[PDB]
Amino acid sequence: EVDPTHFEKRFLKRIRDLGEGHFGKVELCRYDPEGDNTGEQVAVKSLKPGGNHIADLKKEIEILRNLYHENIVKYKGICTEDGGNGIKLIMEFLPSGSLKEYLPKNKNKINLKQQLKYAVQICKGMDYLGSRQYVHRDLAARNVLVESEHQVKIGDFGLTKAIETDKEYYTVKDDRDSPVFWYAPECLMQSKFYIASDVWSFGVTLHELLTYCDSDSSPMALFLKMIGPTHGQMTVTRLVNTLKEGKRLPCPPNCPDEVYQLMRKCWEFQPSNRTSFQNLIEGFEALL
Ligand SMILES: Cc1[nH]nc2[nH]c(=O)cc([C@H]3CC[C@H](NC(=O)[C@@H]4CC4(F)F)CC3)c12
Repeated sequence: EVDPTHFEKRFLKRIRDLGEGHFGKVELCRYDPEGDNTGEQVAVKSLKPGGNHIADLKKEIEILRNLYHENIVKYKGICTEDGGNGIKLIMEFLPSGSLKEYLPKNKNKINLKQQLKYAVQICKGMDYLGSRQYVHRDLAARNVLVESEHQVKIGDFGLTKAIETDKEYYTVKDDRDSPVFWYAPECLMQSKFYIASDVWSFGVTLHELLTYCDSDSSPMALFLKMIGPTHGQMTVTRLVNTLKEGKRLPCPPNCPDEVYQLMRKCWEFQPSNRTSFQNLIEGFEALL
């Protein structure tokens, strides 16, 4: 009898691209064994043509296989290489896509109440992750998927890493294409990643969410307005120095102050003096 978490390459047919990075990409595929365009749609993550990167995909697969939560995207299966070494990650396709693509088109349908509900839902997926001894390192609006207008999910686990029991953080080596405008100062300075660093990133993600992922008011474009548009190599050190001074992203327009103070609490300098995902749920719930 057949394994349902096993997708043969021959039946996996590409439709379009959904996203890519400097290492791997995610496509839309129909798994169509019958060969009649009736099969189920899926998100297929794979590597671009990388010895060190096949290791990373296997880890990601094995992390995502064992996460079971309403607000985390669902592992469907794997597709193996015919020789052995290569591999693909098969996930559920959510056709409304990331918040980045969704919010600009559905501003009429989505109001402050609904944005705060998404926010709660992101904190619940993130607290499940954290409690399973994992640090995400990549929480942006672009990795939050829309299941429906009442449901979002964390849809990417590319940079997700185990924190050891003894240690209280993870130290990264390959920081080369990091999302710097989403990062806490310890990530920028010591290359260190605490659960509290994911909370930093949530605050920025929450900023994007509250501005309907308008490019013109995005974390990059507002940080680059503050520090300087054209500093090249010195961008990241100049970012670290404005955060040291106490400069943070401004209140989104039509965001009430009480929401903004929950956002501000995400962005305290020291990881230990920073709010928790549980505390954030209770603050959002009280507003709703
Ligand atoms: C997983 C998934 N299920 N359903 C989807 N519907 C969508 O519209 C888009 C996506 C993903 C969202 C995350 C993106 N992640 C990357 O680009 C990272 C750099 C990389 F590794 F490619 C990929 C596309 C969907």
